[PDB]
Amino acid sequence: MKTLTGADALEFHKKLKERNKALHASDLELALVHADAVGKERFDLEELEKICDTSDAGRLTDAKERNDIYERMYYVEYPNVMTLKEFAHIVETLFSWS
Amino acid sequence: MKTLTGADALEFHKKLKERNKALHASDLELALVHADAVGKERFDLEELEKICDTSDAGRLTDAKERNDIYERMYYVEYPNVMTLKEFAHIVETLFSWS
Amino acid sequence: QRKGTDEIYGLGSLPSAGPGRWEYLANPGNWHPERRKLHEKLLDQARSSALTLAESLESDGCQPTLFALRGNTATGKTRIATKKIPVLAAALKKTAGKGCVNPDVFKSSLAKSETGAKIFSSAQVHSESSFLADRFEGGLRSQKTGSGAIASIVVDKRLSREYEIDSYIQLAKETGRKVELCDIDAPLENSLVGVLQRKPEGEDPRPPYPVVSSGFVAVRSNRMYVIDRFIADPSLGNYRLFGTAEDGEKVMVASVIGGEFSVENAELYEKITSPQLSDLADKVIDKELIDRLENNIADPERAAKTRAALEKYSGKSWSAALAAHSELI
Amino acid sequence: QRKGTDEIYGLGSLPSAGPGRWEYLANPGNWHPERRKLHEKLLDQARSSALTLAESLESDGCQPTLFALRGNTATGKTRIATKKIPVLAAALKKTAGKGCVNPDVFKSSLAKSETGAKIFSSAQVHSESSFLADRFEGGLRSQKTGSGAIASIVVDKRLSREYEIDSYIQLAKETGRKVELCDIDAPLENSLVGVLQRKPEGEDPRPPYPVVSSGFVAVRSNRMYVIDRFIADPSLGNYRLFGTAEDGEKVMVASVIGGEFSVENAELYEKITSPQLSDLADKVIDKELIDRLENNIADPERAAKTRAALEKYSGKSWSAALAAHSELI
Repeated sequence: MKTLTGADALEFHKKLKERNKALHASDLELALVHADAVGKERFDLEELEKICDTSDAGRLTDAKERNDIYERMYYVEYPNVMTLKEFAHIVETLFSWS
Repeated sequence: MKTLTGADALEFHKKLKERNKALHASDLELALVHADAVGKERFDLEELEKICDTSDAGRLTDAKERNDIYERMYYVEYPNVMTLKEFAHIVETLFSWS
Repeated sequence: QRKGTDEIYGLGSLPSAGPGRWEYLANPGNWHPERRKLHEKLLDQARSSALTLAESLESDGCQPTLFALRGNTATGKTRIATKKIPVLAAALKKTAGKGCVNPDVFKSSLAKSETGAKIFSSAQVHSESSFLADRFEGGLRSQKTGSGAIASIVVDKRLSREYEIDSYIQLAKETGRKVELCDIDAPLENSLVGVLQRKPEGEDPRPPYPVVSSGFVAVRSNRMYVIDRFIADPSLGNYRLFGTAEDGEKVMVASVIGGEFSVENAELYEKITSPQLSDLADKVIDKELIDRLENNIADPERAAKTRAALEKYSGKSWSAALAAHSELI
Repeated sequence: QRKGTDEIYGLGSLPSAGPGRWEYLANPGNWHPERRKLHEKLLDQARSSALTLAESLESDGCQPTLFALRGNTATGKTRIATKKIPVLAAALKKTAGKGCVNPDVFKSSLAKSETGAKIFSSAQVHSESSFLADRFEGGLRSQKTGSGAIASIVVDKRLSREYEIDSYIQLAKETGRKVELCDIDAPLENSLVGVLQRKPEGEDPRPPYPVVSSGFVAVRSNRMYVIDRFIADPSLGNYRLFGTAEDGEKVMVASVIGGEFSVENAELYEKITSPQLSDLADKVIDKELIDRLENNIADPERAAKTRAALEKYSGKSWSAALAAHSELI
């Protein structure tokens, strides 16, 4: 198809960023409602960090990125994981690989 | 799965409405950018209404619904239709059926 | 020959649209007397069927109700009514399904024109059939049963759009009827398959692709508005939404029953409230697609009928296949 | 036996994480002398390979550059470099692909431990290999070629996350290198297929399902942030995004070249910038799925290898199949 260029490319990019940001926020909001309804354990970074390293061995230091990464993965990517313990397993797996 | 009830059901519904409204608006915004880039004829209800009936034979009277229906179908559902004439064809087809 | 029956059997020139064309058709002097008489006969039949439905429903203790079956073409509406609205299923058996408000009720009769064979296409008779459905619905509005009670009625249109939903709610409010609404969803491909399975010698319409696709978009996009109406007004009536699982079975997804809102399947609810704009028109029906659709049908009979319908259009896109299938008389 | 090599060959007790565990590993006295010497040997090899790459790149007139190959596991990164970065392809042929910064470069060597056969699993050697990759990358930072020019380097990690992207941009700015970034996307199922095709006797990692799925989500979600960096700073370098068409072919989707931003395929751009959260872990590999994937592969050799990889795990879910495939030594 025709390549978008100049102003049109930039505007497509801007609107697509807005769409994806709205979907990003929505995926988490919906996951939270669902999590509360099924009694999934509340996400707690501090307590999670007390069974695994959430820094990438010191790579990720920004705590607001550390929180966003794991909180969101817990709710959005693993809706069927019910406990922090069980999710522990998963994060361990993730850092065993690249 | 577990049925959502009470406050959770209502909150899921509220957030899902927001998501879909954001997707609804986004689908059109993106379609417009793309339409301008490929030189698709600008949607004009009045001129369209001068080759077909956009009222459902008097059922649809609210002009802001009439505009939304056909403008949006033109851009979002038929991105490859380039002209109002050609789209004319389509609307004619749609009202030939139920 | 492809002028519509409104042109062929209308006397004089045809005004072009509302409110010109509309009122011209409403005046019987504007039709050849034979067509006029055919109109009277079909309305009499349809009205007798509706009264039979309405009497069955009242005898079974149903208060004046507008039963509305919302949903795109070939989504499985007939089966939902049979299984999930037991009081209506009992009425419908007495009329063999007739008596419902549907812009397609009169089409086959008008297409045969009492000649014993179909000679007009669905598209040629559509405007006339829709004109009749409008007269039919008009007279049902204040129709009474034998107890003088308001007659319950059944509307099975697509009912996609907001203005359609609003008009039937207003009709129900104005005429003292509860709204009992079942909203039935299927994936678009299911509707396409369902349409290809409808045989020309049957009465169900065979619309071309854009009808089915635009119907799907509209029904999905405007679904939550309908649900909102029942959430907002517990006295409106009751709402149930049924979606289609992977295996083809219908399951309840959301409901507003007794003013109480519940989401029985939140995953499906998220899916079937949006048109998922990713297209299908150009997708080719090949061995793989047919094998894929067969893979999710377990009933031998349906699996076989699905296969035969699709094999007939093997190598064609969905659009070309429904086009060809639609053009059959 | 499943303690990691860091435990087995580390002397004394292991501190638990940054900055405890980290610095313990950095001190050679904390390893058995045999392991210490193996570390020195692998770094020497890796550094010689990188210098060969860097010399080829400079002779071909390339200014100091960080070539970054972003993208999830098994998305087709090696082929993109061969076809779409001709100056790098020429360097890589001289090292048979070695010399890149990759947390998996040292894994096979560490897993064999010079014994002639693999005796540790990928997971047992991961921390040690990542520790080495960190020392390797550390020494490349200010590495010079023979002209005293800053050495060009290749980073082929997933590079999904914002903090990773930021750190490599900062590295490039601090060391006077341009960033030349190719970002390569494939559908998740493609990566899963690609992983099942990787043979245990080969060197490419065989991660289990959650690695590949979480990698896919992260790479998609954080894609536009990366593009934003190049749009915002024309002097950063150049960006190209390649996506995968229905037939498996890679096509350019978006680019920032010479500070100029273009969208070569807007349909794919909309798709491959979001994780499309509808799941696959439980999907069963059966005849139909295999037939479906074969249907979109035309190359005889790839079609055959894809089929064999999948048939081995016929009847298993994607998750169980990658699990089993991962556990092979």
